[PDB]
This record gives sequence, C-alpha cells and structure tokens, in this order.
Amino acid sequence: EETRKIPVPANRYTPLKENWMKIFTPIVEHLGLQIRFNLKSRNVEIRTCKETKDVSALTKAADFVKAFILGFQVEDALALIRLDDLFLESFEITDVKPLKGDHLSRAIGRIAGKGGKTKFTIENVTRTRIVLADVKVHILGSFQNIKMARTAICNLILGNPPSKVYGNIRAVASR
Amino acid sequence: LGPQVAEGENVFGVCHIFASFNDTFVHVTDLSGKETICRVTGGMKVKADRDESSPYAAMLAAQDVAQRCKELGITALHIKLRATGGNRTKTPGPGAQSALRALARSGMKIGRIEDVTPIPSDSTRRKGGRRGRRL
Amino acid sequence: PLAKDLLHPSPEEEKRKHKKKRLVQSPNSYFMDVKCPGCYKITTVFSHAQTVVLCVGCSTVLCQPTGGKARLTEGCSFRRKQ
Amino acid sequence: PLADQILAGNAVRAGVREKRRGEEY
Amino acid sequence: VVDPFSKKDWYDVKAPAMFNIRNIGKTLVTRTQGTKIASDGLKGRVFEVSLADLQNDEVAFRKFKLITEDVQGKNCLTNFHGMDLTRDKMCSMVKKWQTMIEAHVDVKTTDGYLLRLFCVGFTKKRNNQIRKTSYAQHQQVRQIRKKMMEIMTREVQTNDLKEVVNKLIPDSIGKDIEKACQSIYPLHDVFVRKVKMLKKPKFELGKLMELHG
RNA sequence: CAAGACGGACCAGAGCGAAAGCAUUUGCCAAGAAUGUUUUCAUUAAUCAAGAACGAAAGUCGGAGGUUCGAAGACGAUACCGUCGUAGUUCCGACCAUAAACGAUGCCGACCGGCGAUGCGGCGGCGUUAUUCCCAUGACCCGCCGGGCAGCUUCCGGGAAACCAAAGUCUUUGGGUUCCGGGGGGAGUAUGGUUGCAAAGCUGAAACUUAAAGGAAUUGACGGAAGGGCACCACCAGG
Repeated sequence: EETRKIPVPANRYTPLKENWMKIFTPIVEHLGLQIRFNLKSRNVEIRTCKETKDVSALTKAADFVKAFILGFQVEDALALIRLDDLFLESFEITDVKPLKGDHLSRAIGRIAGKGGKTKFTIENVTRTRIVLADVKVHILGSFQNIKMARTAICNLILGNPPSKVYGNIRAVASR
Repeated sequence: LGPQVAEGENVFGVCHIFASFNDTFVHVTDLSGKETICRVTGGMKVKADRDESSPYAAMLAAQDVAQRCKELGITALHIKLRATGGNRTKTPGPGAQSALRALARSGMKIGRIEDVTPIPSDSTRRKGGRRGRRL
Repeated sequence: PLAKDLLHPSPEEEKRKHKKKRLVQSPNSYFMDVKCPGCYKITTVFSHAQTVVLCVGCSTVLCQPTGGKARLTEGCSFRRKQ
Repeated sequence: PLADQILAGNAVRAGVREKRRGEEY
Repeated sequence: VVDPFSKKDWYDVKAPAMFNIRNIGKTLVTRTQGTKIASDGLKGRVFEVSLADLQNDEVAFRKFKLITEDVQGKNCLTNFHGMDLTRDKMCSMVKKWQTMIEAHVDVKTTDGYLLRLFCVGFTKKRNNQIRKTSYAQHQQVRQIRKKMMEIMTREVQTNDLKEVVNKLIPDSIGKDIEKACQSIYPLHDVFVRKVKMLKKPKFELGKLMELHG
C-alpha cells in the first residue's frame, strides 16, 4: 500500500470544510481511494485500498488536493482529474525583477486589472488557470499554454501597459 | 546480478530530478549520493534544442533509467526534486513533475517525495539587472 | 451633545479625564501611612515615590519604585490619608 | 471549467440550423 | 566499453542498536584492485535517512545524518553525524502572526564530540484571545533566548552521546523548553532543528561496539 | 577547505531617527522620545541670512579587497537577447552637496464629527492559564487616560473640481513668523561674481518672439477590433 501526505495552511481550512462534500465524492465513486482529514497534524492523508486500480491516478490524486491547497477553484481542480497531461508551474514576482514596497503592490495590480479583466482575458485565451498569492503566481495548464501565459504575465510586470498585453495576446491566440 | 535481497524486501535508492530551464536531469545514485548508477539528460533522447526541456524529453529520460534500474535490482527510489535555486527560481518546473509521473509508470514502488533546492538565507546580486526580467 | 453643563460635570466624568484636562486640575496621587510588619512605626509614603523608603528604626525596605505607583513590600498595611 | 473549456475547443459545435428549401384529389 | 556495475559488489549497511530497526539499506562500492581499497572509499560516506524509517510509531519530519566509517565483512558500521528537519515541515510551521526566536550553542560533551545546536521557537495564541497577533517584546525575546541557550547546554554538557540521542528521539529538549518558558511568554511549537558536528577526536574501535551492541 | 557578499520565510493598517536612512546572536559605550511625578528654575520662548552639522545613488583623489553584479569594451544572433569583462559595487581616510531627497502639501499655537483596530507607557477590575498553580508575577479578557503610526465614514465647512477632518474656522477677509510666485518661450542661455582638483554647484538677465501655455472630471463620434446570425443575386460537392 502507498500513502501520501498533503499539508494544509491555516488560511485554507475554511474553504476546505466548505467545499468538502465535493472533494471526497470523486475519490470514492470514480477514483476508488480512501482519504481522511487529520485534524491533529493538519494534513490530508490519501492512501490505497483493496478497491483501487490505475496506479497512475495516485499521483494525480496527490496533485488534485494540492491544487486546492494553492487556491484553485474546485471545478478547476477536477479539470486535472479528467485530463491526463496537465502541469502546474509557480514563480514569485521578484524572481524576475527586484521590486520593493509600492512597486511590488502595483505589479499584482497589473496582473489583475480592473475587476480581474486582465487575468481573466489571459485565463480565457490560453485556456489555463492563474491564481495570485501575496508574491507567488501559480499557473495550471498544458505545457505550451504555460509558456504563452508566462510570457504575458512577465510582460505585464515589466511595466508594459495592460492595453498592449490585452491586444497582443488575442493575436497570438490565432496560432 | 544485483543485490542479495529477497523478494519481500526492496532496495532503496535516491534520484536527483534536476529540472532547470534548459533540460531535465535524472540522476540515480546510492543512498550516500557517492556511487552513481544512471544519469541521462534531455540531450540523450531527442536531438533537438526545441524540446530540450519539454515534458516529453523528461518522460523519455525518466523511463530509460527505469528500464536500466530493473536489471540492477533496485525497484525502489527516493525522490529529490530540485530547481535552479540560488538567485533564480525556487519552485521546480513542469519537467520535474513530468519525470516524476513518468518513472512511476514502470511499477517501481516509491519512497519519499520531497523538495531540495539551494535555498539561500539571501543570495548575492541577480544575474538580471535592475530593469531586466526574463523577457 | 451641544448642551451640557460644563460648570457642573458628573463626578464619574471627572475621574475619567486626564488630570490636567479637568475643570480645575488635581493630582491622582496621595499620601499613605505604612505599618511595617517588623515594627510598629508609622511612615508617610508618597504613592508615586521614586526612591526606596526605609523604615526609621528597622531600616527595612517598604516600597520599591516602579514606572507608576510604588510597589509596596508584601505584608505591609497601608491607609490613605484624608 | 478548464476541462469544459478545453473540450469545447477540441470538438465541433453541431445541431441547430433549420434550412427551408423546396395527392388525394 | 565494459560494464562497470558487473565489477562492483554490494555491502549491507545497518544502523546502531539504539533504534528498533537496524538495517537501513544497501550500498554499492567498487571492488579493491590493489590501487584503491574498498574500505577507504567506504570510510567517508554520510547518509541521510529519516527518523520514521528507524522507528515505527515515531514522527517522520526529522532527518538524521549517519557517518559511515567501518566495515566488518558484509557488516557495515554507522555512527551519528547530525540531525536536521524536513523542509516541508519547516515551511508549514512558520505562520504569519507570531514571533520566531533563534538560539544556538557550541556545546562540548563529555567524550569530546563538540556539537553545534540550533533551536527555533514560536509564540502561541491563547484560546480566548481576541487580538489577531501575538508578538513577544524584545526583552521577552532575549529572556526566552537566554533560557533556551542555558537549558540546552546543561542538558548536553553533563551527558555523553548515549542518552543525548535518546533525548532526540521524542525531542525531549523541545518538551523541556516549552514547559519551562510558560512563565515568560507562552511558546507554541519549539523544536531543536539542526545539529552539527565540528571537532572529531581520535578514532578508536572500543566505544563503537556498545553503540552497535 | 578557503574567499568575499548579504541577512529570506518571521516582516505587518507595525517601530525608531532631524532628514538621508535603519533587520543574525551577544558584550560595551554615550544618547532619545513617550509615560509617571503634590521634584527643581521661573519666561528662560516661536521663526528664519550667512555660517554650522548631516545629506541616498552616482562621481573625483590615496591606500585594502575583489565572491557576485556590471556602465565602457571584445564577439555572436537580431535598439530588445546571450558569453566574457575594465572602472565601479565592499572597507578606511578626504572631497562633491545633488534626487520624483513626495504628503508633488513651511514651522509654532487655539478651536472644530463619529467609529473600532494597532504600538508604547500608566491606572482599575470580576475571571482563564504556568498539568484545577499553594499569595504575588508573566500570557490572555473588559474598561479608562496621554503621546504616536495608520484606516473607514459624515450636508462641520472648504474647493475649479479630483478631493481635503484640513487643503476647514476666507469679501462675516488681521494668532506669530520664514521662504518664494506673477502669461508661454528666449533660458538656467550670455555676462559677471563666487565655491569646487575636475565634473560642476549657488546667484543670474536683456534684446527679441507669441495669444495662448496650462489644470480638474465626464463621455460621444472615431478608419476600426472581437463575437453571433442569414443568403446558390455567398461558398463547399457538383450540373
């Protein structure tokens, strides 16, 4: 038998309990794995049983809850279940430019835009999902769509205006 | 040929899935990290600089070590992901996630999966300039 | 508001205010007699004293100075004046 | 959803289009 | 042009008797060809095996360093070298609204193994607390740090390597610090986190035997 | 093993300093705000020329060191990119005195709405904890005062408006005081003086030219761009 351990932060405990009934149900009716929510160590234990096949799905089961740990939506997390080749890449904002204080706060603003329109446009065009931490940016999607979204995200934080990135990323969508 | 261990117990090794921006290293060695067994790069599989760091390149790199290790007797490997570290990024790229999923398809039982990157207290100055980002 | 007898405030509002912002200012401190447990002598001690007051005959410590009110030695009995 | 969006971008829409073209005693 | 792995042979490496599980794995070393001796290449190997691989019911987030310096004819011998923490535990333990306190000592034990120790502590939110954060003031930080240094040194200086590693199995030093610092500021999760090993005396074969039994 | 660098995560509605600035532990040195005071002196005070002290980064002279980064410079691809790398980046000893050195917002003082959060000090109080702690003490809980940092809100008023609890108490115009402005260019130019090794800083016009220069919010046209729908006077397969 094999077992995986998944940490959960204290800020992620509230939506984990609120969206709990739609998390273990795909594990039991379609995946055939037993899970438990260890309150004492604040870990999610996933382990095999006598009812499991398709040993490739164990790693996918670990990547299922890890996506919800980082802040992705539930329906975006089950999108990892039914697809087979999806990867997640993360990087900090200051991994590409030293930004301090007010400049760092405006870097997050240019990624989102008014009402998240700039993020949603990149989300809709590259067919990926982007979530924003305090300084980290996590992108989930197919490998070629990651490099297209990472190129648009980096050009946003260089200071190229969101109008130019909105216009350019729709022309690149024709390939 | 192989270790003199019965079928009940398995021999454990470690691997260093060093997934940089340019290729993906799959380095399998002993528990001390002193005696090496197999080490393939992205240039072993595909003779093309386009897919030097592709998940497909790491998938073929991970499998060919897996068929190499099974006649050496080791069917259990510990996992050590690694990114570039230092000044550069910290989270490992998608090449490491591809190679982890690829070598698990060979049926070898898995050990402990954890991240080892050269985390600085703080590094020295960045390779990029004050203005310079990736692109 | 906009109509309150500023000449005759309620006494609970007075002790709440800062000691300088009262209508006529008055200190919050007081003087107190301290009975030493090891003797019967009487010593007048300022409540916010800054020096270690000693007993007149026993020469023992009575209070230890702190940031605000003085910290009396345990076992001593005190009675405020007026 | 991501998987709904991908599968919609992988398959072809079909279905609704009505084309209007064209004895006892 | 020739397969090197067919020339190689194996060794069975085992932990000392102080753990429930003694065998830890297998090591591949090149054979002796007269130019280099296989024992000399096995004299300077440092291993990294987690605590949960050594004990059944104990925790997993602690890692131990084992120095390999002796072989006895398919009987490889190991000694304690150091102890660390898993990085995934350390990142999860550092929360936001609490103060992180460091303490390090250079303690010399009774049989010459000069060790460097590191400890980390976190302030604790009370159950009825309404304030969001629980920050300890600088003098309280210095008082806890002074208490953390003096308790750890007096636990190691009067002891030899036998019962010291017995304290590290359930982290009894961390349980000592959390219990003894309740008078100053309530600590949340204090652990010794990193053990180093600087100055090694002359090596000899006597004291290794009771370590291995 | 060595060499230099720099102190992540903890790191914030935070704290200190006159500003520039300030983050590993520990010891020492001399400082400082705020609080507490039924302590001492008795107007000793506010504001500014020159002067004086300090003044990020870069830069100029002498040494020490050069890990990393890297203006110049040499190659390769195409001013964007990559490799190597001088001066510089680090320390001490002297200069230079400049920044979007920002709240684009002199300093001192009086008055004028609310709320609940934070940092320090002080006061008061039922209770929980240090395995029901054997009194005090730290850690929490509730309330109040003072001085701060910083939010949200308001027909107090103000404003060209964006907005401001000051940018309010302003045609119902006088609390004290310093600097400085007078349509846009010519122009921080010419000349003079002065300081600086130098680079340059401080002060600084006129002739002439022109009807504008500018500030605050709001959309609407706007060649078009992205989505759908219909058509054998559109196409596909064909006659």
